[PDB]
Amino acid sequence: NFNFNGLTGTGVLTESNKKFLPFQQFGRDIADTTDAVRDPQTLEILDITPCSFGGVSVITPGTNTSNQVAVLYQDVNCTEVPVAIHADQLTPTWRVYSTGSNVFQTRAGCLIGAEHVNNSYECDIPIGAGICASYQTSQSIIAYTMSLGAENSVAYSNNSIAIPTNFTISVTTEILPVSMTKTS
Amino acid sequence: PLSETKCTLKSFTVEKGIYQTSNFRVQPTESIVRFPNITNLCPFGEVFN
Amino acid sequence: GKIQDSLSSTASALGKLQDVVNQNAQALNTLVKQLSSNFGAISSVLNDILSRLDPPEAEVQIDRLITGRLQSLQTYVTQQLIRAAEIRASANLAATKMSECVLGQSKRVDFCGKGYHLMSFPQSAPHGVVFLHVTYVPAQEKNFTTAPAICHDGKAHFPREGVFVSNGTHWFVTQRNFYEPQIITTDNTFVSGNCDVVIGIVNNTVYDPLQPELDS
Amino acid sequence: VDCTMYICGDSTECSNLLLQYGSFCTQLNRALTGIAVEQDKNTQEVFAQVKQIYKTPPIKDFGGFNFSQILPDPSKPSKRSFIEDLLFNKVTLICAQKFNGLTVLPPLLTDEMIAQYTSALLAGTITSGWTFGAGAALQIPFAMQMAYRFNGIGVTQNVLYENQKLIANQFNSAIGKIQDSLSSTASALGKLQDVVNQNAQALNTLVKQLSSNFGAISSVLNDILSRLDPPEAEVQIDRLITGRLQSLQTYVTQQLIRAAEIRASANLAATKMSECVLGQSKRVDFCGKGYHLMSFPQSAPHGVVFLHVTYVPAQEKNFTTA
Ligand SMILES: *[C@@H]1O[C@H](CO)[C@@H](O[C@@H]2O[C@H](CO)[C@@H](O[C@@H]3O[C@H](CO)[C@@H](O)[C@H](O)[C@@H]3O)[C@H](O)[C@H]2NC(C)=O)[C@H](O)[C@H]1NC(C)=O
Ligand SMILES: *[C@@H]1O[C@H](CO)[C@@H](O[C@@H]2O[C@H](CO)[C@@H](O[C@@H]3O[C@H](CO)[C@@H](O)[C@H](O)[C@@H]3O)[C@H](O)[C@H]2NC(C)=O)[C@H](O)[C@H]1NC(C)=O
Ligand SMILES: *[C@@H]1O[C@H](CO)[C@@H](O[C@@H]2O[C@H](CO)[C@@H](O)[C@H](O)[C@H]2NC(C)=O)[C@H](O)[C@H]1NC(C)=O
Ligand SMILES: *[C@@H]1O[C@H](CO)[C@@H](O[C@@H]2O[C@H](CO)[C@@H](O)[C@H](O)[C@H]2NC(C)=O)[C@H](O)[C@H]1NC(C)=O
Ligand SMILES: *[C@@H]1O[C@H](CO)[C@@H](O)[C@H](O)[C@H]1NC(C)=O
Repeated sequence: NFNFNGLTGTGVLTESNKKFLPFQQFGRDIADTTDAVRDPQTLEILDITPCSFGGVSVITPGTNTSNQVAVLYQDVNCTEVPVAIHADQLTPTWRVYSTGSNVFQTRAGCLIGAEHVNNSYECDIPIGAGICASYQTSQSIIAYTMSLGAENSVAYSNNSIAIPTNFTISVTTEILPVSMTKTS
Repeated sequence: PLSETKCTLKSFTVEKGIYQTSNFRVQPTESIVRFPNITNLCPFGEVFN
Repeated sequence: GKIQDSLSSTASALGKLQDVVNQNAQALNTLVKQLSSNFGAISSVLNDILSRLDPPEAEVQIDRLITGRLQSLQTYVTQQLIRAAEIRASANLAATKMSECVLGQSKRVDFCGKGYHLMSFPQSAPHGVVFLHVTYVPAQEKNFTTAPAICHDGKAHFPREGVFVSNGTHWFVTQRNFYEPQIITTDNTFVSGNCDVVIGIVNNTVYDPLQPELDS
Repeated sequence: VDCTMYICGDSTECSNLLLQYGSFCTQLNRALTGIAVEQDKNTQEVFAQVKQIYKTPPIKDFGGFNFSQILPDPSKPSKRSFIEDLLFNKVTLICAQKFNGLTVLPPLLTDEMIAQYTSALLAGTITSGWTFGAGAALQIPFAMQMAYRFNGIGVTQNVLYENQKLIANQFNSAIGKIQDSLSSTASALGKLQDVVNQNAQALNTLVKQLSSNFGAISSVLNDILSRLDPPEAEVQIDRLITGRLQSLQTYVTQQLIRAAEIRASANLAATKMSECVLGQSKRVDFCGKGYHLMSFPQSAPHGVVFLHVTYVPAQEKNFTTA
């Protein structure tokens, strides 16, 4: 919590390369929010940013199938995750999910409890940034990059065609809402 | 976290998927107050004593 | 039978319609919960304010409670209006699907289900409709050699309706969506100019159906 | 939007005061999550219409037709076509707004995956035509595909084979002309740029609304907490909370309306892809102006571009008829 000549705020101070004018004291962005500050005791400029901030998401398969779950912290490098939740919860359970061997970093954020693998499968539980987690393997939660599909190189040529021999009469169910309860 | 998900869903069973349970923020580690350095021997102290 | 079994076994098949219902239900529940909110007032029960507090301050307390409840109700009504617009769009889509699929055959791709649409069977459901889109779909495909046209009598020939396919030795004309090879004849082909302008044209004989009759 | 943080900002007293208002923040968060899921579903529906990731042949022997401008370029780091690269470059604040409780960036599908989906759709349309859009993909020469489309629009296939070279040259010239028009004209992508600008303006207005006192002594909770004692700081914070909550409700309602509009646009785009891209559409002026033949999908930041190809009469001669 920083106070600079009444400029009360909270954030992480860091060295700034901005060249403030001699008379200039505070910095601002297009949003009209402080982004830099000058130390009143020395001609130094320091940036201001939110501490870590972020939502927490639980990725879990069907409870009747398994109990272990993965924890995703949004847009935060894993190094800050142990301090992100203060690690002051009950000694088992949450403490395990705050740090461990299976820790992965992605544009979405930091994932814990999911073992990253090179193999790509269909997106089971979407996470983001083209990354999804699946419970399939002992069975454990894994995270991977969802595969858009199976590669199929069509044998194209300028003098060859493909004609069906038999067919299939498929039936597909399409469900569409038509109305809602007439609440008054 | 499973119990937090159950709370947010208000149910004892949770289906496969990802659920946003809550938010988190790194609390202020310490409080820092900085004001301009103090001028040398202002007349205020001269007046007293 | 397979779709019936899938619907019976799969609980999430109707997840769409149920979700809608659930959404509405949830909203209703939320509205009721909004009646148990102080909104800065001393209490959330009008009787408590009326009894404990005298009219001079009970007036402002009830005004605050009324403002909070009215804001909650307006938010709920706006959400309901947005959801009703979404439901109207869905119902218009469903009516269009009923008209173009059940009452007729639609040439739109992936509109009346996946595949070459044939017909659809409407079914009712709580606040929703289900379409059993029936679609012809190719199952097994065989690859052959094809040419854009045929030059039999020094003139290019093009299929009247179909494509010229050919296995190892012989040449045949078959419909695009089914492998039904037929003998190439002038009946199912038409000529257009010479055969030195088309690229990829091949030599072949177009049997004349009149030749057996001409001989007699 | 972190409703509690945006309204209060690590103010315990403000959080306690807002707790008396019910769960408005809960509904706002639910609506925003639903909007995000809606956007993800729209993107999936528009771009996940191909069962398999079809790949073009190593040699582009398409009877003179050129698809380099629309096909992926291996040389570039990102496997994006020239037109796709131009669209991405032309479209260009948000990253400098994630300070007051905004998390925007993470999409379900990255630009690379959307580019791969578009490439697969293009490969299926070129090598297989519309066959891959209704079952197993059946290979066919592109010249024969154009012949089939000409027959479909009511023109005998013989014209294409008689003027295959001319038609291919015209198609290449049209592709080059549209590429040049997109490069030179900055208003070609007006819709996507306008949507992005509207979203950025809405977010900026929401952020700036925190500086409005809404009838309070000050717009910063610390000043009210310090200068004013709790008996009056409570009412001041309540007034500020009411103002901020009203602003957030208005912003969320506008976001919901815009999300509904975007869902309608995405449904239209998916219909066009199903009909214009995965098949031949008989609808007039639906897949471009003129007798539609085929379409080429291209990805752009938060949008799609269809290069609708249309046969159009050019020279008309008058004759007597009975
Ligand atoms: C083209 O594809 C269709 C689609 O399946 C084929 O029809 C099916 O062909 C199989 C193989 O001959 C049939 O299985 C047979 O069933 C009988 C009676 O149960 C059984 O005694 C045989 O031992 C064999 O298992 C199947 O009944 C038949 N129909 C269906 C609905 O699957 C068709 O044969 C393929 N070929 C052609 C030229 O159409
Ligand atoms: C399809 O059939 C036609 C004839 O029915 C083929 O055209 C003929 O091709 C032969 C092969 O060369 C020609 O013979 C010789 O060609 C040389 C070079 O052009 C020329 O200098 C000779 O005087 C001699 O003509 C023949 O002239 C030509 N035309 C005929 C027979 O009327 C055609 O080649 C066949 N298509 C394909 C793809 O082979
Ligand atoms: C404000 O006053 C302080 C008083 O200490 C100054 O501190 C100086 O710091 C530098 C190092 O950067 C030392 O070399 C000097 O010896 C310090 N001065 C004294 C008197 O000890 C500080 O520089 C001043 N800042 C401004 C902007 O005037
Ligand atoms: C389709 O592609 C094949 C393979 O390249 C082409 O075959 C060539 O045809 C020309 C035409 O005179 C010959 O000069 C070449 O020697 C052929 N090359 C080979 C490797 O066979 C064919 O012309 C193309 N066009 C079609 C099939 O219509
Ligand atoms: C912080 O996050 C960035 C990217 O999110 C990463 O490159 C960097 O290494 C992280 N630093 C720490 C100390 O976690």
